[PDB]
Parts: sequence; C-alpha cells; structure tokens
Amino acid sequence: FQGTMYYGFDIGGTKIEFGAFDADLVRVARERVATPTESYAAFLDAIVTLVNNADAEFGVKGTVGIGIPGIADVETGKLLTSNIPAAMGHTLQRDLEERLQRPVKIENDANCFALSEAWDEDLRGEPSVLGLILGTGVGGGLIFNGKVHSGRANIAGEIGHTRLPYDALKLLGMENAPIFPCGCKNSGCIDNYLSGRGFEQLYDHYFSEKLSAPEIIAHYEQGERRAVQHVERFMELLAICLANIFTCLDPHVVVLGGGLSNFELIYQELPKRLPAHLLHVAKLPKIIKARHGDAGGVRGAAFLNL
Amino acid sequence: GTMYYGFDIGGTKIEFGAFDADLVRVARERVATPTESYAAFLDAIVTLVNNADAEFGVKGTVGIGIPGIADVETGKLLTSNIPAAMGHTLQRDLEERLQRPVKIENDANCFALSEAWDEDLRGEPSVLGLILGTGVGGGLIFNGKVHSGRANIAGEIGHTRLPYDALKLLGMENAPIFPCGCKNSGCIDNYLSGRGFEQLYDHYFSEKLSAPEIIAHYEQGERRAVQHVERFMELLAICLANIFTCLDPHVVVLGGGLSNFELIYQELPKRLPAHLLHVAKLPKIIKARHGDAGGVRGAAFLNL
Ligand SMILES: Nc1ncnc2c1ncn2[C@@H]1O[C@H](COP(=O)(O)OP(=O)(O)NP(=O)(O)O)[C@@H](O)[C@H]1O
Ligand SMILES: Nc1ncnc2c1ncn2[C@@H]1O[C@H](COP(=O)(O)OP(=O)(O)NP(=O)(O)O)[C@@H](O)[C@H]1O
Ligand SMILES: CC(=O)N[C@@H]1[C@@H](O)[C@H](O)[C@@H](CO)O[C@@H]1O
Ligand SMILES: CC(=O)N[C@@H]1[C@@H](O)[C@H](O)[C@@H](CO)O[C@@H]1O
Ligand SMILES: [K+]
Ligand SMILES: [K+]
Ligand SMILES: [Zn+2]
Ligand SMILES: [Zn+2]
Ligand SMILES: [Zn+2]
Ligand SMILES: [Zn+2]
Repeated sequence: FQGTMYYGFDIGGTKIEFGAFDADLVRVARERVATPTESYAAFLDAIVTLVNNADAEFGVKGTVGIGIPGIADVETGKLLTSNIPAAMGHTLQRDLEERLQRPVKIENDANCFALSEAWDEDLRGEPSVLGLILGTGVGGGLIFNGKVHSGRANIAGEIGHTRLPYDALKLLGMENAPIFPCGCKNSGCIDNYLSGRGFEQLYDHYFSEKLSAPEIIAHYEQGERRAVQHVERFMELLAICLANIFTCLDPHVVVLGGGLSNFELIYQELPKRLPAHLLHVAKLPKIIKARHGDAGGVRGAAFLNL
Repeated sequence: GTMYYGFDIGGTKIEFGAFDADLVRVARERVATPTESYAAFLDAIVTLVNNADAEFGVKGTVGIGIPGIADVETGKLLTSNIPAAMGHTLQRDLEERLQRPVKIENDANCFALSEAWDEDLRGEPSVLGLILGTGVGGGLIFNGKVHSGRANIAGEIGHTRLPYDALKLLGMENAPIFPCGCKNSGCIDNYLSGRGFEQLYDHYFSEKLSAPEIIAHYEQGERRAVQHVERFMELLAICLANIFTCLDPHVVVLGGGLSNFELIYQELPKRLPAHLLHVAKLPKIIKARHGDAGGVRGAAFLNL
C-alpha cells in the first residue's frame, strides 16, 4: 500500500499549484495547471482532475487542502476572491466535497504560507510569526504561539485591505498621491501599493510606462534614473506601511513570500529605514525570506489535514 | 495608430506587451500557457490581441517568440516543452484568426536580439543570449545581427547531448539519462534548465521540490541542497565551457526563471577556467538587463 496521502493546492490568479505528500510528509507530486478564469465549472474540473489522477497514480484517496487568495465567508462558505473571478461568490468547499466524496479544507493563501513557514523547527517556538505575501496582492498570516489566528470571520491578517496611513500619503504628495481603486471595492488599500502589482502601478503612475517589476529592478540595478527614483520611493513607502503594521502587531519574526519577496534589496533596506517610523523603544523583528521558496502555500494547505 | 505587439510564449507563462510608436511599453499582460489543447493555446493569443485592439482602438502588428522552431519549409512547430503546439502551423493559423501578417521567431533569439541592442552591448562582436527556464535556449548575435541558421535551429544548445566530462561528473553509466521532448535523450535541456535543476534534485534525493524551494534550502545551508547546488554549479560550468569552446562569445546574457539564482554569476567565473582552453578569457557574463521583458521586446520589434 501507499498509506495516507496529503494533497495541497495553492490557487492563484494564473496558476494552480498542486502538491502530494506521503505519510512521511515527503513531496511526491508536483503539478501546475492554468487557473480557469471564466467558467467555475472548469475551475472545479481542474481541481477535481488533479485529485483523481493522483488518487489513481498512488492508489489512495488523498486528503484535500486548498489555499486561496481571499476569504471563505465564515457563515455561507461563499468565497470573496477578487483575483479568482471564476470562484467569486461560490461555495467552493461544499462544491468540492460533493464532487470528491470527502472532506475538503479551505484556508487563506497567506495563512497557509504562514502556517508552513512557522512550523519549521527554527520558528515553531517563536511567540509570534507574521507571514507576509507580496505578489499580485498583499496578504498576512498571523501565528501566535504556533497557532493560526484566523479571526472572527476569517479576515485576520487582511493587511492588504487597510488604507494607506497618513505618513505614506505624505510621502506620495498628499492630495496629489495616486489613489488606486481596489478589488475589494474600497479605495487606497495597501494591496495596490506594496504588492509586486503595486510596485508596477506606482512606477507606471509616475513615469507613464507599463514595465514589469523584474524589468524595473533590472533598470534599477543598472542605475537608470527613473528606476532609482522609484525604488527609493518604494523602499520608504514599504518601511512606512510596515512600521504602522508592526506598531500594531509587534511580531517576533516576519517571513516574506510571493513574487516581490525575490527583490533582495528589501532585506537590506527595511532594517535601515524601519527605525525612523517605529516607536523609539521598538526593536526590529527578524525579517527573513521564505524558507520554503514558493512552496509554503501548497505545504500549508496540505498540512491543514495533519 | 502604430502599435507593436510582442508575445513571449513559454512552458508555463505567456507574456504579452504592446509598444507605441515611441517604443514605450503601454500594455503588459500575463496568462498561463494552455499546454494541452491547441484550440486553447490559439485562444489565449487571440484574446490578448483583441482586448488590446479594443482598448487602444487599433490593429497592432504581431510578433511572437515561441520556445521551439517553426519548420523552415512547412511552418509546423517543434516545441519540445509545449505538447499543445507541436506539429501545428502556428503562423498560418493566427494570420487566419487575426486577419493580418504574423512573424514567428524563437524565444531565445528574441531575447538575445533585445539584450544585444542595449547601448552597453551595441558594439560587441558577438552576444550569446542564454535562457534557462522550462528549457535551455540560445540566441546567437554576431555584429548585432541574429544568426538563425539553415533551418531556424541556430542556438538550439538545449538539444545537444551531455558532454563526456558532464557524464563523468554524474557517475558515467550511473548518470541519470533524462528523455527529451525532441524524442532524443540526454539533451542538456533537461539538466541545465530550471526544470532540469529540479529533476536532478529529485533523481538524487527522491523528493519533488521546486527550484526556488531547493534554493531556499540551499540558502539555509541544508545538506542535500548544498550537495545539489555544488553538483549543479559544476555541471553548468562543464556544459557551458564546452559550448564556449565552440562559440567563444564576447558576452553571455542569462534569462528565464533560473537566471534569478544569483549564485550563478559568482560561481561560473570561478569554475569555467578549469574546463576551458588554457588561453581562454572569460566572456562578460551578465543577468538580463530587461528583466523578463527581453523576449517580448524582441518579438514586438521584429515588425520594427
Ligand atoms: N523574481 C521576481 N522579482 C521581482 N518581482 C517579481 C518576481 N517574480 C514575480 N514578481 C512580481 O510579482 C507579481 C506576481 O507575484 P506572484 O507571487 O507570482 O503572484 P500570484 O502567483 O498571482 N499570487 P501568490 O502566489 O499567492 O502570491 C508580479 O508583479 C511580478 O512581476
Ligand atoms: N526566482 C526563481 N529562482 C529560481 N528558479 C526560478 C525562479 N523563477 C522561476 N524559476 C524556475 O524556472 C522554471 C520555469 O521557467 P520560467 O522562465 O519561469 O518559465 P517558462 O515561461 O516556462 N520558461 P521560458 O522559456 O524561460 O520563458 C521552473 O523550474 C521554476 O522553478
Ligand atoms: C479580499 C482579498 O481578495 N484579499 C486577498 C488576500 O486574501 C490575499 O492573502 C492577498 C495576497 O494573495 O491578496 C488579496 O489581498
Ligand atoms: C526544440 C525545442 O523545443 N527547443 C526549445 C528552444 O527553442 C527554447 O529556446 C528553449 C528555451 O525555452 O527550450 C527548448 O529547448
Ligand atoms: K489572512
Ligand atoms: K535559438
Ligand atoms: Zn481593498
Ligand atoms: Zn521546503
Ligand atoms: Zn532534445
Ligand atoms: Zn527594459
């Protein structure tokens, strides 16, 4: 026999990452399919197929854990996921439990990330861990004494949907600051500023060209004027926003994930720029890059069923 | 009314860009690559052209960089890492669906073209653009002009077999021999790419980790990952030393996912000399200056 198999999905805007882990917790499968962006029936299909295939291949019924960028309504189970249009408003858990004849756990992407990063032997005994995702959106996962705080309505750590603080607006020219609309339908949420997408939007706003983050960073590495100006502004903006968040949460460790966590300058600049914006007696948290690379989401989702 | 569209089609991701008459990027989209249904593949491309046509109210020129070769006679595609597109007349099919001319070019050639026209490289006698992603791809530029070859196969370094010194590193008759999408086997495409980096890890350690994950473990100093990275760095130096003995490029520009692994830029210059000829001098080895946009830019400016 094969034993218990744990399946994890990390659902994003573009790609669904799948992982299967055996009883030893060793990853034995890794697939990536296109996230069906129009039909929800197609969305369901994509997920169902991967579960079945893997069930066949390993000859088991694996447990199913899913990490999604948004919130499963704590009462109705309906999903609020701006970046996955196909799934917006659907009862994803119910629908899948039907189609796959077993329990399904759904969890926020950033919570899964934080859970997996925090269960590492190096962080497992930390009093608190903040998992921060900087990708298409800005997402937070709050772990206190090794346990996820998911909150009264599964919204804990939705730092991306808090509005720009005053000191950040002042950096961006106050009444002349760009006010970006948000997928949540509010306006000026940090989701659209500190994410990789936001990094891009901020560049475009000041310079009228739609470059990608890697492209801007490359220009910055070459010392190009616009990119140097952008990076300076963005590093200060990131320090201001995170200083606000750390004044509220005061986490012991902060772990960065998502695409923009690849920008190495972040790890050198944050420790330098944070002190000015924190309280005089604050001490910096340990700020580190994800220890599980891009797999924390999948791992965290799969181990919900541990 | 002049708008230039460029596509960079990869194993995982389709990148799209629109550039105005001033060559300023004014659009940027990124879809997953539909790699099973060719009808879906065609759809993805067609959608992005149309959307952009609507939004800007123009019909843009269309340039596409694909990871593989359009048969110089039949136009049928050989795309080793996209089962979907394999065998189809992509250019013909799209010219139909989009009622205008389409230029197709190899992804690595587009990348190299864009990287070579940078003011910093403009007068270099030769430039090798190297993509390390789902596959291994090369673009050869001599005196600022692309060499695409007798049948569009120039720079297909990914479909050359492991050299003897690389096989020796990996245990000779015990070395993993990976099958290739081209249907040969032992092609470097499956060893030096990000995918190959992963497959090599899995082969020695029996766990399906992603490259970023392996690198993270390496950064933490984990035993297996440190062993893997040492092996992989040596393997990369051996294979590239072989290729540079043939090509002797002035500049090598790295692109694709695995070009983000910073250790490469520190390790290659240290490890290459032992495997090159005694009087070899290292080329200038640099990370892509246009980040992940080289391919899109190159493709769009074919129609320039
Ligand atoms: N290596 C990189 N360096 C800098 N920015 C990057 C890098 N990779 C991706 N990005 C940017 O990160 C953004 C996409 O982040 P990504 O984390 O891939 O999003 P996602 O997959 O949609 N969601 P999720 O995985 O849950 O965070 C885009 O703005 C990219 O340009
Ligand atoms: N930041 C990174 N560090 C290391 N490996 C990476 C990184 N980003 C992506 N990869 C790896 O790169 C491979 C995918 O190549 P990538 O270039 O991202 O996509 P692609 O469109 O399939 N290929 P390409 O032909 O280069 O455009 C996978 O093995 C990824 O794990
Ligand atoms: C309401 C909503 O869509 N929020 C999501 C959040 O759940 C996620 O963690 C973050 C990063 O992916 O992106 C968005 O902010
Ligand atoms: C025959 C074939 O499909 N070769 C492709 C090559 O064209 C491409 O440049 C490289 C990098 O994407 O991947 C593959 O090796
Ligand atoms: K959360
Ligand atoms: K080529
Ligand atoms: Zn919001
Ligand atoms: Zn890991
Ligand atoms: Zn081959
Ligand atoms: Zn550029």
